[PDB]
Amino acid sequence: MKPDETPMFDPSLLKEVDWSQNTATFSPAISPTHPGEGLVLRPLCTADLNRGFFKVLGQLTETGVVSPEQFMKSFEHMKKSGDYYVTVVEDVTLGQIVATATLIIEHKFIHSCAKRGRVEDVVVSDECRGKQLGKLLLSTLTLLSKKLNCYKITLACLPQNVGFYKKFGYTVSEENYMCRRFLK
Amino acid sequence: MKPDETPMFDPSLLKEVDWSQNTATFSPAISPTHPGEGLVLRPLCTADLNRGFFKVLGQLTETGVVSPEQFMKSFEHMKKSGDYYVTVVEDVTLGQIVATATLIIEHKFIHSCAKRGRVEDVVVSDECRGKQLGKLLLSTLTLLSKKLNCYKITLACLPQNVGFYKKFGYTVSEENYMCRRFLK
Ligand SMILES: [Cl-]
Ligand SMILES: [Cl-]
Repeated sequence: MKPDETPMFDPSLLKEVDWSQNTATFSPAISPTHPGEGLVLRPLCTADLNRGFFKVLGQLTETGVVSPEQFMKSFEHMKKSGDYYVTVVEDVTLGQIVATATLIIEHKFIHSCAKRGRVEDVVVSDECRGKQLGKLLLSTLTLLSKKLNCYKITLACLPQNVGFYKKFGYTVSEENYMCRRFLK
Repeated sequence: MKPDETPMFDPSLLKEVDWSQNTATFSPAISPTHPGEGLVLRPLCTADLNRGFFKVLGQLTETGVVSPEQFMKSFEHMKKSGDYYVTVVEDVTLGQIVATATLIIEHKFIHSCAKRGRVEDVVVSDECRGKQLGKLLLSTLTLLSKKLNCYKITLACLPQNVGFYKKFGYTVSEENYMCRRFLK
């Protein structure tokens, strides 16, 4: 209908992550509960359409042209499933999104009907890169996936960024990542 | 409640795939509509619990111990989302599943709120490896993802199996596949 402040998921899930199990180094110490001065770590809401969500996302990959209807349809579907955790950092002093990252829960029949996590669409605004938000997002979502009882969590990255993800307990798999982009 | 014959998705979706766009070689010619004598290519149903679904799946990876309640809960969630296409081949002369493969539709905000495909949990029974079922499953699901308007489709595989997936238009990505299995 109209963009609003309704969160995609329960915001308490981020704060109730067992932060003692974080393995990334934070200087100064920040947490999901206290991400830094003037900042809030929270689920995406549809009103964020007008808070520079696509400006941040567009720094990572093309977002093309998006209508409010397109965005809200997509958001509502992600919300309904209960399996999408699109997470943002808002600078409340600006009223603008400065970082985002997504956790997706995928359901399986293998490993006794296991769940597995996927980390996607991670980007911190280029003007906001000294606030440790990338580490905060990855650690929080990785810990959240463990809280949600995932058997494993995976992601893809270019070689130069392997070192970053190793900080959260990820290792390079033996498996190759293969892709087909539909040109027709 | 009780295992039954209800399909996870509309079975016509597999048959209405544009089979002329297949790029894998089939000798003899088989299709989603006519997969081979005594065979049916169809969505998973809960009754397949008693048709060797986990026997086939267990050849790929550990399935551990699974209850009927666990299986049906997992199945019903996958069905409700509309984004899970767990597909099987049943030998109707035996009443047994002989192959399976999964297409998952993941929803994004990037690329004008795009959808992207994921191929997972592909396995053909070890006693049934001369019936071209692997190629049939991969081509059908790859074409189905295109029909469902996915921007791209991805999967992971070990190096020795790259050649197989190249038959359906997949190429090795520049990105590394990274993983964390939760030991705690
Ligand atoms: Cl898993
Ligand atoms: Cl995509």
